[PDB]
Amino acid sequence: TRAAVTVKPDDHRYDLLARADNYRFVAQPEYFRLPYSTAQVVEAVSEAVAAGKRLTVRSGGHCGEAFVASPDVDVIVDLSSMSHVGYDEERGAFEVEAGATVGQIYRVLYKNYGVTFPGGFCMGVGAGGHISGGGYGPLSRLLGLTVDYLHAVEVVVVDAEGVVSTVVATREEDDPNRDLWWAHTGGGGGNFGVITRYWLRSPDAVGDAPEEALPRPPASFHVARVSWSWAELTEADYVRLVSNFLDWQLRNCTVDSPNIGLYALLECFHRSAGHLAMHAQIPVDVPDAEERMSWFLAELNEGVAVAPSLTRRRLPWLATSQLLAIPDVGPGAIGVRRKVKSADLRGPHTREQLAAAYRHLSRADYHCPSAAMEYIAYGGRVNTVDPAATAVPRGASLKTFYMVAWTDPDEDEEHLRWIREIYRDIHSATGGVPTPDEVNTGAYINYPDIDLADPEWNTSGVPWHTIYYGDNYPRLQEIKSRWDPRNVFRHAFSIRPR
Amino acid sequence: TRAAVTVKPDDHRYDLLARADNYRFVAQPEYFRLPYSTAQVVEAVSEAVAAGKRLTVRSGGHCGEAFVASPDVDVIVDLSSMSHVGYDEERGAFEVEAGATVGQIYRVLYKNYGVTFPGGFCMGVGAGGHISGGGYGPLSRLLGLTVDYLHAVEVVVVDAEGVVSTVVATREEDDPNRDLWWAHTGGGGGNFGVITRYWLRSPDAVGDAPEEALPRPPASFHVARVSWSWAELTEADYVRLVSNFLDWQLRNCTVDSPNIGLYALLECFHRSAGHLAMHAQIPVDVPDAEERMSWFLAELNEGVAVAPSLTRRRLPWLATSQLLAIPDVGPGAIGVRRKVKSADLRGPHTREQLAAAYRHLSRADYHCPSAAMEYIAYGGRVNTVDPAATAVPRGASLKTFYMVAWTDPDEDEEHLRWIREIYRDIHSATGGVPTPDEVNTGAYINYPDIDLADPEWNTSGVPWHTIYYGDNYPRLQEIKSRWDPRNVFRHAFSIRPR
Ligand SMILES: *Cc1cc2c(nc3c(=O)[nH]c(=O)nc-3n2C[C@H](O)[C@H](O)[C@H](O)COP(=O)(O)OP(=O)(O)OC[C@H]2O[C@@H](n3cnc4c(N)ncnc43)[C@H](O)[C@@H]2O)c(*)c1C
Ligand SMILES: *Cc1cc2c(nc3c(=O)[nH]c(=O)nc-3n2C[C@H](O)[C@H](O)[C@H](O)COP(=O)(O)OP(=O)(O)OC[C@H]2O[C@@H](n3cnc4c(N)ncnc43)[C@H](O)[C@@H]2O)c(*)c1C
Repeated sequence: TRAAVTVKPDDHRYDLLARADNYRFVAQPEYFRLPYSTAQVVEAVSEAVAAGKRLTVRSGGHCGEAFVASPDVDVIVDLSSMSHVGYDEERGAFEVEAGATVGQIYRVLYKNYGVTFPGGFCMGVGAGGHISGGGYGPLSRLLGLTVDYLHAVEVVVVDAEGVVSTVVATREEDDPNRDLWWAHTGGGGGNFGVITRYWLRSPDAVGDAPEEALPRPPASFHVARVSWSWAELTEADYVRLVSNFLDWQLRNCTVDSPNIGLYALLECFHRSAGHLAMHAQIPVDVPDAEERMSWFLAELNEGVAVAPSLTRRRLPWLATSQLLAIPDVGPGAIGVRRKVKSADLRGPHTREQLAAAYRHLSRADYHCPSAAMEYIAYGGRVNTVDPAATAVPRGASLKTFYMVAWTDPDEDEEHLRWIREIYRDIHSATGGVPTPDEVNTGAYINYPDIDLADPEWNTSGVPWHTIYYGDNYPRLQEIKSRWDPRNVFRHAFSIRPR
Repeated sequence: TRAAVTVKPDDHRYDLLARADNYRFVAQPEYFRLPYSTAQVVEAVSEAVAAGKRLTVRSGGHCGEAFVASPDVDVIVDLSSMSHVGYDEERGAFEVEAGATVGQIYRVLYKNYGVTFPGGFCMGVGAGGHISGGGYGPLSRLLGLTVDYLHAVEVVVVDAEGVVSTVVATREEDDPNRDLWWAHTGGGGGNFGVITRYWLRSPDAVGDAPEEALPRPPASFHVARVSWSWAELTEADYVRLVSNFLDWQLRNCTVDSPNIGLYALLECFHRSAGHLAMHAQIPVDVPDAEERMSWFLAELNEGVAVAPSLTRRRLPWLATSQLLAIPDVGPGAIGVRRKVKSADLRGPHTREQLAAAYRHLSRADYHCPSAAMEYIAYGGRVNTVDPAATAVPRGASLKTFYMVAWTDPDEDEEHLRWIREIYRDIHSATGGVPTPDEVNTGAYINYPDIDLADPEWNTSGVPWHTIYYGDNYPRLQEIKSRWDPRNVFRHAFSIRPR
């Protein structure tokens, strides 16, 4: 029963609320509204619609682009005081308010019930944007995607006459709003309405105890953390190491691999970081787990002159996950300007692509220790659901991620140049982007990159929405037109009505 | 309420619960109990008391010693599921459950009400251990200590016949249980009973809106982050630089100073880290704030050959707090073995003390980039209260902290040896410890060091409890004897009964 908070520019809170994970994008709304209940979210939306104010929602503030914080946004509804996480006995499902962050969700579900779901590895990421986009992370090979556990979603929606209401859309075959549910299984945030809460549960959960409503993770993991110095690293070294990584991953990316429990992430930093790094984990209860880690690490070095430094240890699951998570505070999180890009794979990068990568990663006229591209193990259980049943593209065996991070606004041009040119040269056979084909599956909507709609950087002729949604876009457009006929919810990459 | 959770070794959660911030201490109780309400805490305690079991409580798990996780502890009550933070209209105060962490508390208080209290800069620290010890942090010069806002505390206590009850003790002069309240304003955790929740408010708050019930921090700060290269450092530069810092701080540590708003921390890492580092901040609204920071930075450099690297920027308060905060995840936070020590000053270290420090900080036969001593600005508003009114020692102008962090158990001996020897040598004129005198004021109970009770390291004849509690120890023993007559709550540094 606390009234919703309104923060105008004369309130000291305004400048803080204007800043989220990417300091490139400082919001300047008329006001921020912090509601405490779904009813208050309806009130906020209804006010903005009545006066034609442009409204966007913020949950965790992790957007890679200015979708929330665009200068033309008049009202930001910030859901960070709606962060409740708990078992909803009536639905047999864990209720997660949109303002809950992934770090907090995991701690609560694990300690109280012993359960988890396969969401990302960054602590401050909001449920609101994360889940609707097709959340994944380190347990996805074993458990699938977050949306594989999406039982129901509560959404504040706006009809053609501007009347604002709340609907609960569920997974059930007879649900008349099942289309709205489907759109939230990969359609991405900022598109259909304000998500106020999600409900999560295994579709085949046994009984009705919470301890059975979501999967139990493996109890403990063998963890390896590895690094290769840049000092003596040569193009030959780099290209063989990455090719060995992709080789091994592509042989081991299905539920049939006895190595499917093994997850690894290869972080190819720019030379100025001093090392390439990898982390890997495998559950203790996999047949011959410790040796499987050894086999994998051996194959990696086979044909590589740089010997990696290597630390190996055993940890409980939640510690493993926290050890690898990205902090939401400290110099890596706060006051940081960023640019991210994304491209997903179902076959290897060629020798030529990797040498192109090398040129930019080894470039000595550039200095940015945070500049990197990453190769992220994927597949497994992600790829054995019926793909039609959710909106997220499936078929990638492996994900790639590029990022640069800096603090000085004066260096914007060089960091943006660096990342744009590396991504372009890697995809220079396919118009500078990962056009869905035999090798590329496209890109991930939770790492949006407006350069994909920029004819200077995308010369492929393939539109941004095909890269992010494949064949699912026309269905998303139909649902959008049904549920947001006035196009209240929009941004540079929002689903365009027909 | 959901029934309290019981976790025995057959549950996958047990190995996770056994580990907290310091991996040197792995607990092995009969069970962990995770209660959800005061009544469930009473029940947990009443069980343990009945059968004579040794019980300890964990909130955030940041204890620097094995007070919670001793091998002889039979039951650990983990309060991490009691983390509510909210305004309590009936008391006109903010209610904070013991298991709320400080990072969380700040975010809730600030975004919802625009207020804060001066607690520490580490994200995962639990209210439960933190407040009762006299928590401080970067705003303490301006706002005082956390315990300067302690309106009331709810504690589960055990009488002489072993009957368990709950009491609320308040700061009001006529409160029959004001002694219990006073004990929680510096007496420290694990002593008097199980703290279930705290209430916070300014003693002179206007009216009863929550926006007035705690102080508003400054809206924004100028921040300076400085580093000096170890490759360029000599002994004489080190001695002069630290001397410059101490002199400036000791001229500027009272509320009378026009620089009182400037807070700075100097981290003197071991050579293997590659640099000394300092962060400083001053509110933007202080008269001539930007210039005051320049004046300060110039004084540090006078007579010092090494030029430091420096970045300066302006940030909102919560952002500057988060920029400097220590993460609760990532490699620095998880799976780490640690040893900490503490020494507080009201006068400067001598030149010989500083060359003794240089000797251990440049020692090339040691390697640990996490090893450091720190000098932490303090005083101001902390020292303008009636000191009798709380249990915390007051009088320090400046705090110092020593830490070594590592991961391999094989290295324990050399890290423990390094921190013990540096601290002993720095304090060799006073038997290896900061005996309260004209320069030392003692040490902080929230960085406990069992070496102060070890006659091999403490040769001063001054007992651990004098060093941590000043002259307040016998009054605390009297309160202990009244409120925990059976000595149910104890650990190596617990208040001993009269
Ligand atoms: C910053 C960051 C992002 C990460 C990280 N690691 C990830 C991982 O391991 N797996 C992943 O699957 N994704 C990872 N990501 C990407 C994040 O998933 C995306 O950045 C999410 O979109 C972020 O969600 P959120 O934090 O809520 O970001 P916002 O900026 O608030 O909103 C994003 C987008 O979605 C809309 N939106 C937010 N909230 C709602 C609600 N309630 N209803 C409708 N729409 C909403 C916004 O308007 C905006 O358009 C690791 C790191 C460090
Ligand atoms: C790890 C860490 C500690 C820090 C950090 N920064 C601090 C700062 O900026 N200012 C400070 O003033 N203190 C800082 N500290 C030190 C912490 O204040 C102490 O380490 C606290 O004691 C931590 O409290 P908590 O996280 O709750 O630790 P526990 O290990 O659970 O318990 C400590 C101690 O207290 C007893 N206790 C806990 N909970 C209760 C309740 N509810 N009732 C009674 N007694 C309780 C325990 O049994 C144990 O004896 C920065 C960092 C990174």
